Amino acid sequence: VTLQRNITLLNGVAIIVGTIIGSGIFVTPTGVLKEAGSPGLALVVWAACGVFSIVGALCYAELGTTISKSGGDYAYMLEVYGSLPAFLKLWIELLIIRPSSQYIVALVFATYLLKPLFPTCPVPEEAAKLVACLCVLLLTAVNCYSVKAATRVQDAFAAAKLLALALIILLGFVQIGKGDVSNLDPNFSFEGTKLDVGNIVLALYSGLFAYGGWNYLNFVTEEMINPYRNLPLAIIISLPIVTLVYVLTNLAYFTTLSTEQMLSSEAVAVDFGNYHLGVMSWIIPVFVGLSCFGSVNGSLFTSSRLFFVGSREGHLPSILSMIHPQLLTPVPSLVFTCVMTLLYAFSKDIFSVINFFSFFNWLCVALAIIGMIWLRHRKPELERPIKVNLALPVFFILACLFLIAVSFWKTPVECGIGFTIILSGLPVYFFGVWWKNKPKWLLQGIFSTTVLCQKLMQVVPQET
Amino acid sequence: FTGLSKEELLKVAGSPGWVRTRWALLLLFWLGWLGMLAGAVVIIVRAPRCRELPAQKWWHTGALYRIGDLQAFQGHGAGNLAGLKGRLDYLSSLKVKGLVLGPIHKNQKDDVAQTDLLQIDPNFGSKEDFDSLLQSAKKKSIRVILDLTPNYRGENSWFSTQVDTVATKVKDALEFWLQAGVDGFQVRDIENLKDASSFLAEWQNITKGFSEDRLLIAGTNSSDLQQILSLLESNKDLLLTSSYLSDSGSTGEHTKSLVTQYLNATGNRWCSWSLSQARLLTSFLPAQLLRLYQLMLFTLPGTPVFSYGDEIGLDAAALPGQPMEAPVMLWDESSFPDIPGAVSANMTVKGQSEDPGSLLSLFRRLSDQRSKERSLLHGDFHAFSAGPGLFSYIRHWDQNERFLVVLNFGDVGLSAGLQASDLPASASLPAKADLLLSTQPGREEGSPLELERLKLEPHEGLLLRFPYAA
Ligand SMILES: *[C@@H]1O[C@H](CO)[C@@H](O[C@@H]2O[C@H](CO)[C@@H](O)[C@H](O)[C@H]2NC(C)=O)[C@H](O)[C@H]1NC(C)=O
Ligand SMILES: *[C@@H]1O[C@H](CO)[C@@H](O[C@@H]2O[C@H](CO)[C@@H](O)[C@H](O)[C@H]2NC(C)=O)[C@H](O)[C@H]1NC(C)=O
Ligand SMILES: *[C@@H]1O[C@H](CO)[C@@H](O[C@@H]2O[C@H](CO)[C@@H](O)[C@H](O)[C@H]2NC(C)=O)[C@H](O)[C@H]1NC(C)=O
Ligand SMILES: *[C@@H]1O[C@H](CO)[C@@H](O[C@@H]2O[C@H](CO)[C@@H](O)[C@H](O)[C@H]2NC(C)=O)[C@H](O)[C@H]1NC(C)=O
Ligand SMILES: CC(C)C[C@H](N)C(=O)O
Repeated sequence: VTLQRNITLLNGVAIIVGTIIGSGIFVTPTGVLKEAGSPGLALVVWAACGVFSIVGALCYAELGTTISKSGGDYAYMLEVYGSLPAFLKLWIELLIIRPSSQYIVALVFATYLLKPLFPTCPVPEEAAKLVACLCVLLLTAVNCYSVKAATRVQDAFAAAKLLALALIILLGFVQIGKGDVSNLDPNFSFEGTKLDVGNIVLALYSGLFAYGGWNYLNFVTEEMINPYRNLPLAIIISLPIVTLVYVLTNLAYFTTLSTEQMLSSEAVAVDFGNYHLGVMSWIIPVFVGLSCFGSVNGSLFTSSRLFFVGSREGHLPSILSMIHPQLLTPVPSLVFTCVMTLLYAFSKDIFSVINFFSFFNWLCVALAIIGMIWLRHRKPELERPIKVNLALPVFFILACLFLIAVSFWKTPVECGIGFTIILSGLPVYFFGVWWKNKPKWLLQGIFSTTVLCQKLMQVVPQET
Repeated sequence: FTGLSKEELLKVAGSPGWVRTRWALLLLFWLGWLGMLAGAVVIIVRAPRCRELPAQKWWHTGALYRIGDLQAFQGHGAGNLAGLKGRLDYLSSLKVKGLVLGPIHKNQKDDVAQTDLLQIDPNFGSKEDFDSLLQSAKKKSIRVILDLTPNYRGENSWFSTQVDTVATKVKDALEFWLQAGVDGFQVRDIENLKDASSFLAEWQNITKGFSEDRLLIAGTNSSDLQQILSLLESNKDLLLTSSYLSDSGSTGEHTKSLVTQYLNATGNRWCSWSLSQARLLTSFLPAQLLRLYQLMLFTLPGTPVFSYGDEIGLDAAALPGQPMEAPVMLWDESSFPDIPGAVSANMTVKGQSEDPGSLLSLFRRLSDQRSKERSLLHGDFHAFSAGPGLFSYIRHWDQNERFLVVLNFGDVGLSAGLQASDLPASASLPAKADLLLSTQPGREEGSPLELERLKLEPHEGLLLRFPYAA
């Protein structure tokens, strides 16, 4: 009663694009410009983020080819280091990191979808929250209904967002070719905080956030046809296209709007559409909303698969990782992800906090590469269809420590808080995994709850 | 592993009640989703809408700069006008949206025949340099306004008896300079011109017919409100500057009455706020009131107009020998080698360029706030009563960040002594608001201060800011 083997190369490429393209391209430019000022500095920062993401994606493709198990970035650490680090990562993964990206993307989609109705006066927040909740509910419903439908939706929305970006690039090129210049030729005029590495890493945080989701295909592996050939091919097809699209869009943005008006603005896409169209200027917010819809739909699938694979190792209750007959879908995992995502609606502005815990997020990746090189060194027996030349993982980890050292040199108390949060998973781990021969009254209670959920949702244990 | 197997579930969960419960739960979920969508639609429709976009012109955005004479502005070697391109960075720092340029047409004192409105004076430069200046200004996004006073050298600016010939020549120069590429026109001493109202109406009609983004500036020395209103009978899109607001030197309530009466008579139209037509700020005010007037002019609902050198508080009485009409600009400590005298940083451009408590920094901050804020751009005006010598008003457009300005014209300290008396309920002032700046250093920034017991120092200005509320 295995799940399926249905994801093809095109489906994986579409999933990557949809996930990688969500709302960062339409929001993070303002923050990265305020934190860099010089358009050339912003462009080179985005290029550095792109090449770093390409490096990481290649290394993760190598690792996934080596270990053909579902739920990447977590199965590898479990294989290499043991049980404690894996559960320590997963405990905060299922609380903070995962049920925050979906909510933020849904909120951005809701805000941008209602922009034409309220062009000047800001939209009410309650309506945006309701629209985001409706979007999340509909997406989790369609994901639970089937797998092929989710893939078709992902491909359709990826095509839509690619067409939108192509139209933006064409408009920018037409504006450039009309015979008008800007501060692009005399760039680097201001170049502030050139020696201040704090602002540099602050801008790099937003740049890396805009590049997030590049490793989500490793979560859904063991479910795609012929992974050994399809995975690296999909990654190398997808990543450079994303980098090129991002840099071209950033270049096309500056040719229309001045630096001061970009910094003072709040919706650069809306201003670009208004300037270049005047009438029928509502297309851009609609396309942004569609892109965000596709991104959150892509993220939910990977989150559900990650929660599915983790529960098979006993780190999660046995009610999870419990497949459904007839249609093969992990209903409890999707329901849990949806209910956890909705729980963040009872919060104030969260974007300022999204940079929190990024240090640990990029730290776990570094340990994964260390585990990969450890396995490559001390275990020269596993069959490796793909082999990557050295000093590429070395450069990746060196960049990781360079990025992690600044987070300790500056804002240290804001790291110690949060670091205390990640360490708070020790008591729950010792209560739920290490502990054995617990008092029986809990045992039949959890058994009865699991049986009740079993009967209510009519699912089957993972027999095979 | 911790629950029923496949066969056990198949045997147990086969009762019709269970499938009925599942069907009911699915239906309940779908109707709940539909109800949530309906509630979202209801909350969308029952909400106030955005007000409007006034679609203001280019000159509604920022202040205007009156260069006037060129020799005094750039000191020695200022004959060539192309040298003003090296000063454009200073204007960009001042972020002014316009530039009133002095008369350049040929004029030999009162010789009407020897007065061409198309001939550029050789000492000023040539046509090619003028075109280069226009191109550089367009690249820097600064418009150019050129003055066409028929007699900028003689005592009578309108050539005395000659009225028809000068009218025809300036009428031709209208189209000539409009096709040359100018962005607006300015005339002065209209009060010394016979039946000039028809002339201004015709010139405004021609300028508007040529293009929609053009301007026409008029200047008179009449401070009579009735005379100004009469001059605006046949024209409503004309910017007129006069000495109406100047020559008062009295309490703040007098200025409040003057401004309120002008707004009431005009009808809340667009106006120009300037002390005079060609005079400096220091020509009518003491050194202790320059900052207060600078703060007041940048917040009134209109287009502020300043003369050259008044952003640094230049004074003509000091450094004697400089004519009051065209005092020399004090760029740096060596900007006036011809006349030795007082040299210090308090009165030099580069000297005040780094001082945070200098006039130039306050001018730059006020210009940025005026040019970047929607409420200061095209907001509303509402003035309420205050203490004996206090001027207070608020600005608010639709829903953006509101602004509150309080000025103390008195020379003694006093409490706020203010009441709400606010007509717009949506603009009602709360008890908490932030502070932006004050003319007298010694106060903090960004602290939410109670709007009830404000203590005002002599000659003090405030910039209270509070967010939109219900
Ligand atoms: C001024 O221009 C307008 C439009 O080209 C014309 O007159 C306007 O419309 C009526 C009809 O003549 C007048 O009563 C208005 O006063 C004019 N509008 C203005 C002056 O703003 C006509 O071509 C021109 N008229 C004159 C007297 O110059
Ligand atoms: C502008 O200043 C001049 C200079 O005093 C004054 O103009 C006077 O106008 C009256 C009639 O309008 C005439 O007697 C003379 O033209 C001027 N009187 C003089 C020179 O004694 C007046 O102060 C101002 N002009 C105005 C307000 O129209
Ligand atoms: C000038 O006087 C008042 C000052 O505002 C103008 O407005 C009048 O006063 C009340 C109370 O402030 C306003 O609410 C009304 O708009 C006006 N009341 C009337 C006209 O009865 C007034 O319009 C002006 N008087 C004029 C132009 O003759
Ligand atoms: C800078 O500002 C003015 C000129 O820009 C000057 O003010 C002097 O202040 C001293 C003491 O406060 C007094 O003697 C007079 O008020 C001014 N003296 C002179 C000679 O102008 C002065 O140059 C500077 N102000 C200072 C130092 O406070
Ligand atoms: C981490 C991901 C949710 C970010 C995604 N690429 C977006 O910009 O929407």
